[PDB]
Amino acid sequence: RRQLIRQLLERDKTPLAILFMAAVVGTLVGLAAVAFDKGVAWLQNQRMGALVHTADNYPLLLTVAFLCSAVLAMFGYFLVRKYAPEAGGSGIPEIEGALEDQRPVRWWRVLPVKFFGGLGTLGGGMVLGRAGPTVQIGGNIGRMVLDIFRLKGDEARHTLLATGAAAGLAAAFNAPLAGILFIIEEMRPQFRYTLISIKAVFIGVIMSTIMYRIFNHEVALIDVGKLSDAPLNTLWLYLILGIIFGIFGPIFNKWVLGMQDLLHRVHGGNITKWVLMGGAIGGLCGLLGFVAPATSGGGFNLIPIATAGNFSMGMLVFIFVARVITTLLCFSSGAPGGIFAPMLALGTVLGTAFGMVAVELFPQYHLEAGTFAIAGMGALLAASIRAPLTGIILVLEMTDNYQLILPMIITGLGATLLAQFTGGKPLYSAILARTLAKQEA
Amino acid sequence: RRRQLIRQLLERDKTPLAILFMAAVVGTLVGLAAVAFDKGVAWLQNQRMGALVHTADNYPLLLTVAFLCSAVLAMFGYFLVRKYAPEAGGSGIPEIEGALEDQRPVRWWRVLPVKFFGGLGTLGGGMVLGRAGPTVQIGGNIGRMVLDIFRLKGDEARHTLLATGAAAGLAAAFNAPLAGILFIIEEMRPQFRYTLISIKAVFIGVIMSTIMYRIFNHEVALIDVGKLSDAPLNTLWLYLILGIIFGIFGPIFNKWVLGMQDLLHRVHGGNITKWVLMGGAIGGLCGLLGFVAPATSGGGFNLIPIATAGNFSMGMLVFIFVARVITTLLCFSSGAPGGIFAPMLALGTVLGTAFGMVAVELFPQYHLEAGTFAIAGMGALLAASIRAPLTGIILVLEMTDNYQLILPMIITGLGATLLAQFTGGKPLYSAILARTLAKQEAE
Repeated sequence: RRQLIRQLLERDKTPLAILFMAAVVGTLVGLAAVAFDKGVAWLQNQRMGALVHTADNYPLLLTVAFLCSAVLAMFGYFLVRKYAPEAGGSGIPEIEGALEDQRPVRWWRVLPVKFFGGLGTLGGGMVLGRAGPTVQIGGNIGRMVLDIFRLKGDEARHTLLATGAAAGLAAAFNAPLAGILFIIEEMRPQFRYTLISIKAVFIGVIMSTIMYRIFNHEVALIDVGKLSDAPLNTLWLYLILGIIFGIFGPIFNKWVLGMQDLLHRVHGGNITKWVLMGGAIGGLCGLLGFVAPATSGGGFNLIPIATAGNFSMGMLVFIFVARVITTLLCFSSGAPGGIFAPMLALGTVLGTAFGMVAVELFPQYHLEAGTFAIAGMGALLAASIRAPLTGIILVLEMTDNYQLILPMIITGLGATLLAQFTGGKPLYSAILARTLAKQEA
Repeated sequence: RRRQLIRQLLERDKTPLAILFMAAVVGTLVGLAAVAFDKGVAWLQNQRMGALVHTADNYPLLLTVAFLCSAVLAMFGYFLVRKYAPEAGGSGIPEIEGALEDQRPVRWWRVLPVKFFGGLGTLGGGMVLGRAGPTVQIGGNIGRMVLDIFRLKGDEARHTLLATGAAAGLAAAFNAPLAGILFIIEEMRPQFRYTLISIKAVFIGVIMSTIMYRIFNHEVALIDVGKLSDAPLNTLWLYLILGIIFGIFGPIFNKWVLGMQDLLHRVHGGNITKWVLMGGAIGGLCGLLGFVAPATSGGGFNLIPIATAGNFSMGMLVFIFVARVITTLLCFSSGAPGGIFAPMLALGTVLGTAFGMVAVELFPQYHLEAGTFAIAGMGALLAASIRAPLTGIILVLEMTDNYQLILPMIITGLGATLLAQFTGGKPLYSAILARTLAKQEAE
């Protein structure tokens, strides 16, 4: 107790040095994150202008689509396998690991690999997100300044690694809060005390978000408008939807885990069968990117279209299954780049579908499907990644429909609740586990 | 410890269904409780106005029943606290914070009636005090009481239902779900060691609470501020400045509240009757101020939209800030039942507004609205005096829906905590918990 009294009186006194260096990490991650994003766009762009150069010979343009992305794919699968293997998949598990002191931050290897590796997979139009990549990049960015400036101490190593990861999700979504909240909900050591200064992570998130804004202002990644409010007599439908995400989450989770296994057979561990296989996936993604663009790429493009109910019911069901397919294929392949963001599209689509049904079952509720799209947008995040506070807050920061907070929070819990009750797990904790298991075996 | 972690990682987020269900119960009661507390406080402030109209001609008589009404209810509240539950004086947040450290008892049989009826006295009197503390402590004990009744066992359950209590507690106070949840996991939970507090469960509690408040309070916001103008990048540096301003003020304010506790203690020395009398004097001053200068008394939620909208002269903004600082200290440092959290929103708004004023005239190249600076400054005393910036930013966001100001709100907030740290200041709740924990041994 007299310990506590002495501790209370000492609370929130983050070492100025830790604070100042947070500012620099955030800034470096911001620029980096910005740089990564523009990079991706540019290459998605060239692949479009090359389909223009050959826009008459249909079997040929199908080819240059495939190849342009297939090649770009390969450069990434290669860049990871050869120089930094810890930069396959998301990279959140990896940095999550790092915060436990159970995996290594080889920044001199991963910064170039993840950044350029990510440039190829994403820029090739593969179904993966910049989040994991930017969270990882940001962690290593923060690690690198720790090293360079030779900051000593557990607190400095934990905090600077943390602000980098928050700054990087911030910068990838224009979600300063979601960034901060991710580190406190999910990313930090879940099972024991740690000295991570919240105020220092904040300071990093700002500089990160600010960089993003210098280069990306007057446009937002998702615009959805202002949707209707949600009647209290309407809320129970949001508990049902959360239950549907809650049973699905774990199933989807298994599938990403198992497809990891099954795709690993195709190459056995071999860098050449891998990159070859990788390029076939990546070439299929640049192919899909032309014949049916909603089945491929990041998926952000169809969130707004879906929310405004501008899809038929079939089109929705198509998009949902077509994207369950190409999400597992892309992420369980090993390719650098996350599953977080492509879940946003997955959830939005599922929700909208559920919205469509409500609208005709209950004309008395004066429903808009787009409200269920918004409740569902971070619902997969809640059921599979099991960070619903960060999901909810992210979607909020991304869609500005704050009057939907009750529906979103209800579907949120409805997902985490039923995900737990059907014995699913935190996917990023299942993956870090899967990786510490092969490490001591 | 690699092997332990692989085990732990795979067992993560598996909250006992008992705790989950009980969180829902705690939620629901905390909600009804807070709704009641709010409807109660309103009804009294009201009859008190019905009183003044009953005598709207004889000004000296009207200035009198203004005083006595608030004086009587003040006393009744001070009295309930000294006599039956002394740990229901002040905010209630340091206490429930203490409870999470297992260093202060949750005497729910005593505090539930004392805080609820004593707060109803002081708030209903029109004293300058928050509902936040009160409903946070009320909710904590509601939490404890369902723990006792259902005889749940295990640390998880205790801390959890305690945490869920205070979180659903704050959420119902403000219609602010995210802000409640966040307050638990930023400021409320134990700061220097690990704990097992299901976030999932606090979430379930918070939902139920917020839903209950929505049953009885739909369609009318605590604060309507409408949509304001955006902030240009080249304007952000002006928020960092305002942050710094709060950051030096934060700790200064803190000292006054603590010192004023000491100064006010000498007026009674501990004596229940001197104390109660002093409360009735204070209370009456407030109910008088409520008639003659309403912006200097009461909770302040009213003058928030006005300030943001630019309808106050700088003269008024200065008058309000000084006089409200003054009566905020008088009321909270006196140890009546009731918080300092909510009236720190008003103090901030005004201060922010004031800065927006001077900002607007100094920089017409910016096309400023003084109201963006008010909204920046709302969560700012929360950041500089309480050092819970992430809660204040999110709280205000929930309360004002101006998301396009997230960057300046954040920036002003960090500014506040940074300068509050640097200028040698401490979190107000923690420094009150410690003051009380230290006095526990001193004698």
